Amino acid sequence: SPGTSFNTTCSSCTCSGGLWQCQDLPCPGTCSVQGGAHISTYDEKLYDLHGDCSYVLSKKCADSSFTVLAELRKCGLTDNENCLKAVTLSLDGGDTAIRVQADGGVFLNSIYTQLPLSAANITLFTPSSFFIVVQTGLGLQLLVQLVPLMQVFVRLDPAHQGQMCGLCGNFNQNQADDFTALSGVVEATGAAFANTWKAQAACANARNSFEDPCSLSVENENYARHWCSRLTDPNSAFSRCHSIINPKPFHSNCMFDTCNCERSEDCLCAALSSYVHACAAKGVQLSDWRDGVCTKYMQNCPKSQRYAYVVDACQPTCRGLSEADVTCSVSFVPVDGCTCPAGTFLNDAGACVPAQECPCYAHGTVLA
Amino acid sequence: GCAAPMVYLDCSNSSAGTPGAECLRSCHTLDVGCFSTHCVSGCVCPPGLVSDGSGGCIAEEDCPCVHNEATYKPGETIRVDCNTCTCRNRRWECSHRLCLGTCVAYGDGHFITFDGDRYSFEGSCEYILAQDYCGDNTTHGTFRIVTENIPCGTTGTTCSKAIKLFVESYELILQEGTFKAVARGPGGDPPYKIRYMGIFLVIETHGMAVSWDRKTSVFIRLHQDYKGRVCGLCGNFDDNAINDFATRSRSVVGDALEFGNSWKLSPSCPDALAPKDPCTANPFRKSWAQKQCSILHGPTFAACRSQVDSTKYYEACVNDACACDSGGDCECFCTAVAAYAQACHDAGLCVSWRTPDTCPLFCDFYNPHGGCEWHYQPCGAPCLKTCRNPSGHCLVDLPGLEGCYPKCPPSQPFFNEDQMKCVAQCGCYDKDGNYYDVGARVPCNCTPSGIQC
Amino acid sequence: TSVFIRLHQDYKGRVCGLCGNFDDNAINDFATRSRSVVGDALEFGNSWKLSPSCPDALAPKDPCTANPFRKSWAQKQCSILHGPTFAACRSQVDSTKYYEACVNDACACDSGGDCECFCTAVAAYAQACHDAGLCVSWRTPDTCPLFCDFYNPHGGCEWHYQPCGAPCLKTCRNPSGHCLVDLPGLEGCYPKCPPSQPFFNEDQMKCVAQCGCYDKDGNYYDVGARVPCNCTPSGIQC
Amino acid sequence: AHNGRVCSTWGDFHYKTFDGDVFRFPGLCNYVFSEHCRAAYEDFNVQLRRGLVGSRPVVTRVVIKAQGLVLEASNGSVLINGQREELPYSRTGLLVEQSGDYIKVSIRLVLTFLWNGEDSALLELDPKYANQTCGLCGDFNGLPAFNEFYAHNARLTPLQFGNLQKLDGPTEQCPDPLPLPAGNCTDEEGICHRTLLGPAFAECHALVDSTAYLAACAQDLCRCPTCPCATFVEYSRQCAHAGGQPRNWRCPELCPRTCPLNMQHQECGSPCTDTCSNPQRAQLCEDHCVDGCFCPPGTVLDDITHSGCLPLGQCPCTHGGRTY
Ligand SMILES: *[C@@H]1O[C@H](CO)[C@@H](O)[C@H](O)[C@H]1NC(C)=O
Ligand SMILES: *[C@@H]1O[C@H](CO)[C@@H](O)[C@H](O)[C@H]1NC(C)=O
Ligand SMILES: *[C@@H]1O[C@H](CO)[C@@H](O)[C@H](O)[C@H]1NC(C)=O
Ligand SMILES: *[C@@H]1O[C@H](CO)[C@@H](O)[C@H](O)[C@H]1NC(C)=O
Ligand SMILES: [Ca+2]
Ligand SMILES: [Ca+2]
Ligand SMILES: [Ca+2]
Ligand SMILES: [Ca+2]
Repeated sequence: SPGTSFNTTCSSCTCSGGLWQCQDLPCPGTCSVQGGAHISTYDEKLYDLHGDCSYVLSKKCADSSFTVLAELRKCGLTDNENCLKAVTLSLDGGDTAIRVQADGGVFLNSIYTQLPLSAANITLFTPSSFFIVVQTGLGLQLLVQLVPLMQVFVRLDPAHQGQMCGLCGNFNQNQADDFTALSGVVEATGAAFANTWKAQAACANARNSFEDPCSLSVENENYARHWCSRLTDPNSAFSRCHSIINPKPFHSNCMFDTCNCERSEDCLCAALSSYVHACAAKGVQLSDWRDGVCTKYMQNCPKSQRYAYVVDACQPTCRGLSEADVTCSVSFVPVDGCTCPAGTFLNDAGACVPAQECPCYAHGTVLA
Repeated sequence: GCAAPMVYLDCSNSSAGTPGAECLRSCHTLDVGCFSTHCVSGCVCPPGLVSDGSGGCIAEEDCPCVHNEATYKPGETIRVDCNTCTCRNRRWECSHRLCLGTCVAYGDGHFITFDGDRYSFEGSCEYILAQDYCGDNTTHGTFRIVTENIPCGTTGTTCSKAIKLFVESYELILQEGTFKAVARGPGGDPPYKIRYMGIFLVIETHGMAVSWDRKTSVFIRLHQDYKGRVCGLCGNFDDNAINDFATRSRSVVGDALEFGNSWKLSPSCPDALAPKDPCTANPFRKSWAQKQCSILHGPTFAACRSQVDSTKYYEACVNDACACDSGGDCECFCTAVAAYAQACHDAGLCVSWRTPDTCPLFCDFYNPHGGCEWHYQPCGAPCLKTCRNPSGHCLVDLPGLEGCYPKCPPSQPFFNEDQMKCVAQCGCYDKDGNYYDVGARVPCNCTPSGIQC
Repeated sequence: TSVFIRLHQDYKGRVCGLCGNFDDNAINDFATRSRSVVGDALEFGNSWKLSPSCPDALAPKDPCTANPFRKSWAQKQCSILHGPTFAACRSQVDSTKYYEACVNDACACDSGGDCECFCTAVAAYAQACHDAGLCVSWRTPDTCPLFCDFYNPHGGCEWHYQPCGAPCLKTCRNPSGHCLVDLPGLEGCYPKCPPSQPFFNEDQMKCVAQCGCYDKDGNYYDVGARVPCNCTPSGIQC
Repeated sequence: AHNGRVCSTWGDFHYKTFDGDVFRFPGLCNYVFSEHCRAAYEDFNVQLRRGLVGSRPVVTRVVIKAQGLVLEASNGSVLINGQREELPYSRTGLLVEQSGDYIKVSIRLVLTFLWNGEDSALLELDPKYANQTCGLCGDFNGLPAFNEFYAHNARLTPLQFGNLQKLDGPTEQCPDPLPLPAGNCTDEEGICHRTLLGPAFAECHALVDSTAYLAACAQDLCRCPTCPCATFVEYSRQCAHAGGQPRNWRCPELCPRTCPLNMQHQECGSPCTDTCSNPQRAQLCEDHCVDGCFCPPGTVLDDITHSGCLPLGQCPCTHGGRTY
């Protein structure tokens, strides 16, 4: 009706003048590398990258304030079977380094560091067992997925808009300028642009891939189709997001991954998780989407923990309820994963107990 | 332990962490800045110079420029879109000529908006492909382009299109393979010019040139003036492709179906339903489709695949060859490939696929009894010394595009479209654009001057 | 997909197979392997299969009935046979069964390659007209085009589409210019080889001055090349 | 003839590529037995799965993908595009049959796949597929010893080579066969040398070298002693395919074969058995020797009522499906 308004997560529109008067609320941009090969830039220019090197994923190219680096490694017999293997946030002109590996190990200046950590305005913590959040004060925030495989999501405070460089593009709301290399000309294809951002000159240039992995094995075809079709099903759990995010690139990603992945279940569940997380980024809460699929990620949970479809904030710790927590005031898009059940907290031993079983910490001294 | 000026470097003497041969100053890594936790021993150019990557050494002011899976020496030139660049100091310096923006609407409903966006919308009613009649005033705009999908022998899958080029108070209907004129407003001189560019009808308006393949492909090229002030199904030309799905009431949606359903001319028309994936519907075509569309991955299109991204063009080709289950298959495949052909043509290349086995184009037809002006050119002349344009100049100089043209000799130097031949002297075009021979009276006679009395 | 076989009158009555027995008696041309004249086409075809292991073809199915949604298109495409393009030939060659064939073929090709089906169905009638008395030229740019500029290299304009080709071709393989079984005109494009380059070469499809050589198996080489003797004005000599 | 357009798989995991190589590879998963993989669009994709019957090495499933047609042969049954079909099944360009002792799938202008049903499997490929294939059958470039086993300029062992051309199921993780330790036995009694170098394959010595086949015969002798004739059968097939005329080597003790009462078991019989339905099919045939049941000369086959091979003047006629 006239007088009504509706606000998207990125904009707000009022029904008036017979039209929609739309203004744009601030929106933190979001780059991502999914499947180990596909890249969604800040300008939302999806393109696949089959590379074997470390690539400058994103960098405020006026200076060297930060440089999020991604190392992508070949993982199979074929040259287009890739996996993300690390995420190396280089900082202060390389003076600081936070390296999130693929198994979850996080290295601060090449020294193993358990999580959470909080120093130099940098906060590292695991919202759940599936994700690692590296919240820096410089403006950006990294959110790295480990389970089932390694994917990265980079969030930018909109102030950097029209300033960045690297693989994820300059963040200027223009999809045609993303391939602007340092030579001032837009590159043609994805790989031609990426082979300008390799870290090491000795790396092998990426190549363009037309060979659909789906055409090779018929059983791979039937399996991948029968499951990845759940994306585009209008009756499916994902359907709620269809009217916001077009699921066709996600379906193409799921097809390519599963038909090419060695543990094609892993890449299938990774693609479905990627679509779910992108939809939650837009502001849709997909729940109970793992019906008869990807349940081995429910079962493998660490003892005393349980899966949770919506981890929308802090991991509830006993230390925090004792003496507060600087880790736990960070806004991140609600990710899924294994967590202690609500009302329960994890003690320093890592086990999960209710509040009554956990000591209060005064001066860091245990008090039953 | 090397031969060229580049000398060996070993990490045994240096403390761990120094930049080894992997962090070698090089024409690529001189600029980005190398990262590595491990030193490597190897041959590295002496300080002050970098390496070409082939064991040589080069001054840093002569590093080859890399562009599109290629490499260019300093002093070599390239052409990108409408401008030209030259390689200097690992950079490209390009002229600053404005480049004509391009909308594409072809096939079963594939659209490439002005801002580079791509989507598929299978509508049936009349849809506004472009217009300046949208803004805080709709009445300060000039032109308007509507399209809708004609079935050429039935009421089924699309076979051709129909364009309604409204240009101020005029109107042109592009259908069945020719044009018309339904000028209803002021009866002055036409604000458009008409040309037969190869296998295209091309209409110029001094700032906006339309090209129709006469079957189903429409490519529009706009001047930079109209930026941001257009709308319809080619986006709003704002160099921002995320918001190009802006409906009638300017409420950017994430779905192409609603974006299309907004721009239907008649609100009485029913909205298009969910498009259904073609190859799934007709699996028995699918295999053939791929075999036909594989032309894109073959050595015919080897070079262009590094100059234009062809993933989406291939997907459109396969979907169109799968969809055309009611007849006219070669036309579907031909136009799906020819959109990529034109993209290659516009980027930098003169690609000529068109094998007699694959999408042939009868161009001997206009040859009269051995007269051999009519030759097939993969990239045509920018402007044609046509019968209608005796000057030889043009308003919107379009680049090369496929089609066969007459090499009109000096003895008969006028290309006449209405008869498609090289002739000595032209006739006359009235206000509506009908043609007559010299010396013939118009409903005044025809002379070297034209229609006079 | 079309084969036209033209025999001398010598072989009359002594041939067999799917082209009948050439006896000027069309009723009994359905003579199977054991010469048991049948009133059915399926048995006559099933007789002449090379390998008896092969399965017999089942009942052929009427195309247009099978796929009605093509039929209209097919007719609109096949209506070319009734239009003024073939107005003259329809009085010289009966075109009923040709039209039925065109419609059936354009209805049948539902898996891809429709233009080829329609083109060959019409081209059978085109050759019937060509042999009868008429040089009919339908082949419009909209309808069954034939790329013939292709073999024209860089503005060379020998290769032209003639609706009825010369009875014999002065080919590279036949430098004499004579022919054994003089076929009449038939569609396609031919090169107008000029006196400076009066030899049409098929292995490159071009008018050239001097020809190369063909061996016993029929492979081609440029002059001055040894063969697995060299190539000379004589040819393969040693 | 079919000089180097053949690859084969027989007996105790013995693989022979197009260009003449032989090697044993005891894999037990699905493998890309051959595939058009150096073309913009692939024409054929034939894969093998090798398994165990108690202890016998067998082929348990073949999946031929060609030009949009899927053909899964397993469990004595054939699946055509996902549907079981009764032999023979014929279509434009395709025909699958129970011809002779095997299952033969011929995709005209593409391939000819013979599958004996338990252990043997042989591929004939068109000459136009040279250098564009890749798989256990090799590259079809004609050079045997130099280009199959160089993975980025490094030479591989047959175990590694067969492991490169591996393809897991969607939910399957099949291991790799750990190398077999040293052998024993060899040809102590001399049966392999006596037969292979004997009279029968005399001219076969002029076309196909027997060294690898001698080794394989000895190695099979190390396995069960009712299964040493697989290598002789394969050598007969290869000699016939090169062009030479193999001679009858089978004796009532050397893996005896049986055929119907009027049909004799021959090595190198004419492939096109004349049969008084087409009693002169064998006139101008083009196909090399083939093994199987055949008829004594003069009495063509009777395919009309299957009374065995019958004299030309005592076999029935057919009119409209009626037997006379
Ligand atoms: C979004 O719109 C709703 C509905 O009018 C409103 O209640 C809410 O406050 C809005 N959000 C804002 C203004 O941030
Ligand atoms: C945060 O950043 C500021 C700015 O460089 C620095 O001075 C400070 O030490 C950092 N840490 C904290 C806890 O403020
Ligand atoms: C083959 O299929 C039959 C049923 O058709 C089944 O009984 C048998 O176990 C299968 N395997 C073998 C080796 O016969
Ligand atoms: C076969 O392929 C290889 C692969 O590069 C190539 O080097 C060689 O020239 C090819 N030879 C033939 C005869 O095809
Ligand atoms: Ca951008
Ligand atoms: Ca826009
Ligand atoms: Ca007769
Ligand atoms: Ca080789």
